[PDB]
Amino acid sequence: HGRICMLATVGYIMQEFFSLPGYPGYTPNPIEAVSSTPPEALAQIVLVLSIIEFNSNKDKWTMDTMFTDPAREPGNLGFDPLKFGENKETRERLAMAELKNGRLAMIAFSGMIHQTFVTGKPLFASLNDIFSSP
Amino acid sequence: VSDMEGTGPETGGKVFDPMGLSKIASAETLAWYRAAELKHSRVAMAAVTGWAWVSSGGPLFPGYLSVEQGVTFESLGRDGYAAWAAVPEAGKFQILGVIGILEILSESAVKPHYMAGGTPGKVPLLWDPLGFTAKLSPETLARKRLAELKNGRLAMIGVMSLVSAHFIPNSVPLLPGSV
Amino acid sequence: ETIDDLKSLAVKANPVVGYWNPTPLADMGFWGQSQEATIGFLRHAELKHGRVAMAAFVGFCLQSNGVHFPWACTLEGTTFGDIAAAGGPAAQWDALPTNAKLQILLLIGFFELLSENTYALAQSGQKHYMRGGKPGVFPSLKKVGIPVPVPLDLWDPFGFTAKMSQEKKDAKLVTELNNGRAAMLGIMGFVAASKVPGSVPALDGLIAPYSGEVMAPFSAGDSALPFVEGMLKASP
Amino acid sequence: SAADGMEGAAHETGFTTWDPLGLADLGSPATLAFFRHAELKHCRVAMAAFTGWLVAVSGVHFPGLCSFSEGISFEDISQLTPMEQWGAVPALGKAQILLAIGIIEHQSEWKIKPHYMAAGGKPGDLKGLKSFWDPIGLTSKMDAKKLERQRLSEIKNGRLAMIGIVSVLIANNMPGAIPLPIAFPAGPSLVLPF
Amino acid sequence: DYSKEELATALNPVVGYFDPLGLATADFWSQGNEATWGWLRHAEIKHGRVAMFAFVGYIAQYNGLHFGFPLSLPESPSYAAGLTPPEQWDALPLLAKAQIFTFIGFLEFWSELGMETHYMKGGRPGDYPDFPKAGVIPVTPVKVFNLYDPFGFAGKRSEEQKAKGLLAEINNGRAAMIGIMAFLAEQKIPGSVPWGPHLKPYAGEVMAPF
Ligand SMILES: CCCCCC(=O)OC\C(C=C=C1C(C)(C)C[C@H](OC(C)=O)C[C@@]1(C)O)=C/C=C/C(C)=C/C=C/C=C(C)/C=C/C=C(\C)C(=O)C[C@@]12O[C@]1(C)C[C@@H](O)CC2(C)C
Ligand SMILES: CC(=O)O[C@H]1CC(C)(C)C(=C=C/C(C)=C/C=C/C(C)=C/C=C/C=C(C)/C=C/C=C(\C)C(=O)C[C@@]23O[C@]2(C)C[C@@H](O)CC3(C)C)[C@](C)(O)C1
Ligand SMILES: CC(=O)O[C@H]1CC(C)(C)C(=C=C/C(C)=C/C=C/C(C)=C/C=C/C=C(C)/C=C/C=C(\C)C(=O)C[C@@]23O[C@]2(C)C[C@@H](O)CC3(C)C)[C@](C)(O)C1
Ligand code: KC2
Ligand code: KC2
Ligand SMILES: CC1=C(C#C/C(C)=C/C=C/C(C)=C/C=C/C=C(C)/C=C/C=C(C)/C=C/[C@@]23O[C@]2(C)C[C@@H](O)CC3(C)C)C(C)(C)C[C@H](O)C1
Repeated sequence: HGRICMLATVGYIMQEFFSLPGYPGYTPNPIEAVSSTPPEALAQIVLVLSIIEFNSNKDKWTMDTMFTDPAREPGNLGFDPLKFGENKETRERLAMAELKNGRLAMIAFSGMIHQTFVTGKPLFASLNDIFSSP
Repeated sequence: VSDMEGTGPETGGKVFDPMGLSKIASAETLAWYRAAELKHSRVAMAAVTGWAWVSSGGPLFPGYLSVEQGVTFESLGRDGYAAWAAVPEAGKFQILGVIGILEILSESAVKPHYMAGGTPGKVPLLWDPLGFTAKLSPETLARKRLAELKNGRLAMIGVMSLVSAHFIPNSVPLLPGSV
Repeated sequence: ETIDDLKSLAVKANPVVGYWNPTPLADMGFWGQSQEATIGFLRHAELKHGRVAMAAFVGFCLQSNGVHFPWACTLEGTTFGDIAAAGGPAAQWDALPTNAKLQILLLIGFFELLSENTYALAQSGQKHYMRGGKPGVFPSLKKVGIPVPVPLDLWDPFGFTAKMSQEKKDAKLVTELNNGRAAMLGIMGFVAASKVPGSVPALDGLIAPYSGEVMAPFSAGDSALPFVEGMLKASP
Repeated sequence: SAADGMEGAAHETGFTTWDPLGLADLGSPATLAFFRHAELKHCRVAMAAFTGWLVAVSGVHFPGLCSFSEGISFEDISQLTPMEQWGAVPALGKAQILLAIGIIEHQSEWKIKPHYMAAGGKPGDLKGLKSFWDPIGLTSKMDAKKLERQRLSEIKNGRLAMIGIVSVLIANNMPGAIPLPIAFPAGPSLVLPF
Repeated sequence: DYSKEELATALNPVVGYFDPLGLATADFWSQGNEATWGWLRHAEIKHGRVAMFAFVGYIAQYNGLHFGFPLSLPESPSYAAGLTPPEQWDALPLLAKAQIFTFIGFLEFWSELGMETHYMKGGRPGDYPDFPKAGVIPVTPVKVFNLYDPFGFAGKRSEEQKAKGLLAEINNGRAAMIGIMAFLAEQKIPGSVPWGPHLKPYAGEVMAPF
């Protein structure tokens, strides 16, 4: 959840400002932009994430099934191309940092989502409206 | 303070600090004072030489300061404050930004910092590109450092004289009334 | 040549004044080269500056009076008399033809190339000046071995200083250095009188005025060559 | 830091490693080798990008037609702003340009068997792809000292070039970013492939 | 073969070895320095030979030196007057230029084929092979006279007198290359060779044969 939401917060803040050039159905408000955008885009995204989850958790989709092997660690899906984990001195720092930033990002994404629900405007537009003249 | 350069024969071969400002200064504070003194000397020497060359009817740069905005070096004014005001704001911005990048590079790139056990007011980044004082003897180099400090202090006095002559109508005796 | 050798030469040149060197140029390392290399470069530069000024002082003196050649340059017909009537010697120069200027300049470049060539200097019997060689040397244009021979060399065309003694020749190189310094000051005085009027008090009203840039070898008439019209317009 | 023996320490940062945030201390020597390889790739691509950007702005272009089917020519592509040229290129042309670049990348990862991340990697080294780097043997005349100097020059020029290409591509869209007032060419700062 | 500095000293003692690009120490196609040096030397010799040949041809044919043969039966299009030599080549019919290029292609093909191994692979640069014995080529019932010394005026000279000729060939070829490029630059760009001749203002890309 922390990884998903710390992708999601950056996506949320940067979708207000930047667009894919000529992408159909853009709206700075991502809530409205979900409906505005083509359904096939979101369908393909969900399909790709389903493939990723299935292949990464093959035969390990359940509490009893997963973590049967002792070497399996929580969150260690083997994703480390740059091999930061080979340096064991910084592994504790990076693990704690992942955990804390994921937690802050879950909270932050909830904040952005519900603030856009409240205001109807995108994140930094609402932030400016808060920090505007009386 | 008694071991630093800058003292000359013109003050009894002795230090000039009437108001005790060096007595409340540690090694780091004295290094900061020397760095500030030298940088002020450098800036004031360049400033006073430029002001004298411009306002003394000296040669000006050939063409257009801004070919698009339409400002010739001759039309700038040949008067210090007026010329600086007439310089485009973009030109002033990029001059100050280049100087700021140089200052940050100076602070971050001269190791043993002048406030952590380094020579005060030396810039290996900007000095003698070609060859000039990379082969001089350690006594003539000290003599020329003393000369630098002396005529730099004189340049401080001169540039603030020009500023006072500009603002106060006729404050300097032997300077014009339209500085 | 060490600074001791420079001092000895200065003493031989001017016994009263002696070695004057307020500049650091003899102390710096030019292009990251050594002390000997720097001193050789400065000494050869002094000698060449001298020699060129000595030659050009006589040229200015003779052409300003008018001793122009009786023959004619370009076949269509603009005699050396017409180039002389163009004005004073700088006016005569910048009124010369483009190809005449280029031929003079590129022959001088050829001579400079042969002067700095290792083979020609070695054949004449001396090394390059920045690499432990006698400054002021110009090699023979005979021993270099052009495919078609050359009758006479540049220095010693007919061997007037042939034989002699090397002590004598060094004593006359002292004369060369002093005369070259004086000639450089003299020609710069002439050209200053030509451009800035009243700049040389003795020669005020005696040297013809001039407006072109003496440091511009080509003129507006030579704008056909690339990047010259704009440079004439961009002259300071 | 781990980036001490690595070449790249310059004259403008003293002669010490410039790692204010300590990323070189993060991760493994394999991670630092990846960082060095990415630095040199961004360097090289930025030099190429700035040269191509200057070519596009100058308008110098190849003589001929990009595609005889669509009829688009180098001149018609040159009429647009530098970033719009990529949009103007034919789709199959972009596809095969990216195919060539991908093949080069794949061979760089594959045929250079002592890998940059692996031990004895030589992260900047892409020679080994025979006749890819320096086909004319221009670097053969040099020695180790001049080769090290030229590698440092590569690194400096490339860092400056990536700053420069970012600057020119962001100047017009973000006015007042680069202070020099000149008509930087219009168009997006970022473009998608195809 | 000849070492680079030795060859340069023999060619011009004043210049000696000169290679700012460092192509003598290059590795073209990853074939090795010896092979690539042989390639460079043979390329220099070929360029020089072609330049001498083309320079004598240029001076000959620019003064309207048309062969006595009528050539084309309707009309020799390039023998017409008011024609710079590049325009004569352009005015030649396409079949003529095509046949010329196939002939030069046969010559180049046989030059590459007949070698000790190759000029790259430890062979003398610039050595055109003896044409084959007799009948070992399609047709060729009699023989093909060698492109070098068809009448065999090559045993006349001695080994050192051939080395001298080789060095003179290289230097003359460099001069001829510069001369032809001077001629063409003067034709296309007037006054580019101010100290050279004044040729007609021919305006056509010489690098387009057809
Ligand atoms: C400034 C540049 C200078 C360098 C270039 C240069 O000088 O260009 C000069 C140039 C053009 C020109 C210019 C000018 C207008 C004339 C002058 C101007 O000059 C200035 C301004 O300065 C400009 C310039 C240079 O452009 C052109 C040069 C052309 C050249 C050099 C042409 C050689 C053909 C030889 C042939 C066909 C021999 C066949 C020989 C054969 C077939 C043999 O029998 C070989 C032989 O071995 C055999 C088999 C057996 C042995 O027993 C010995 C012999 C020998 C018998
Ligand atoms: C302005 C004011 O108020 O005051 C002044 C200041 C001001 C402006 C500076 C003035 C000036 C101009 C000055 C002073 C100009 C100075 C000019 C100077 C001093 C010019 C020397 C040339 C020597 C040459 C060409 C010799 C060649 C000699 C050679 C190559 C030889 O043949 C000699 C030879 O012996 C050798 C070497 C070998 C022997 O085997 C024999 C031979 C014969 C072959 C004025 C006019 O005074 C006014
Ligand atoms: C201050 C302000 O406001 O604005 C300023 C700053 C700001 C904004 C950043 C600006 C910008 C953009 C900038 C500065 C852009 C910089 C771009 C840069 C620095 C681009 C390098 C390319 C290098 C290449 C392609 C080299 C290839 C070289 C190759 C492939 C070689 O073969 C090299 C070679 O050595 C070998 C390997 C072997 C030798 O045998 C032969 C040679 C020598 C040939 C402005 C607006 O312009 C100006
Ligand atoms: C020391 C400081 C300094 C540096 C290091 C520096 C470097 C560069 C570089 C290379 C890195 C480039 C490529 C470049 C380009 C331009 N500079 Mg700049 N420049 C400096 C100072 C000034 C000043 C004072 C002015 C100025 C200007 C312009 C104009 C505008 C032309 C026009 O609009 O006609 C252009 C194109 C003028 C201006 O913006 O006037 C509105 C102006 O007054 N620059 N400048
Ligand atoms: C990485 C660089 C690169 C390589 C190595 C490479 C190699 C080959 C080979 C040999 C292996 C062949 C046989 C071949 C043939 C064609 N190439 Mg191609 N090509 C490259 C780049 C581009 C670009 C940029 C374009 C392009 C095109 C065409 C068209 C036109 C078709 C048309 O009429 O539409 C044809 C026939 C254009 C295009 O695809 O246009 C839609 C176009 O813009 N190519 N190309
Ligand atoms: C502990 C920890 C960490 C942490 C943390 C942090 C910073 C956590 C932060 C949590 C945070 C900031 C949680 C906010 C909740 C807000 C809510 C529920 C608001 C509801 C708001 C509601 C229901 C509003 C309703 C109304 O508007 C409506 C709809 C209409 C109006 O008429 C009436 C009102 C106004 C009432 C690290 C450092 C990240 C890692 C470490 O390892 C572990």
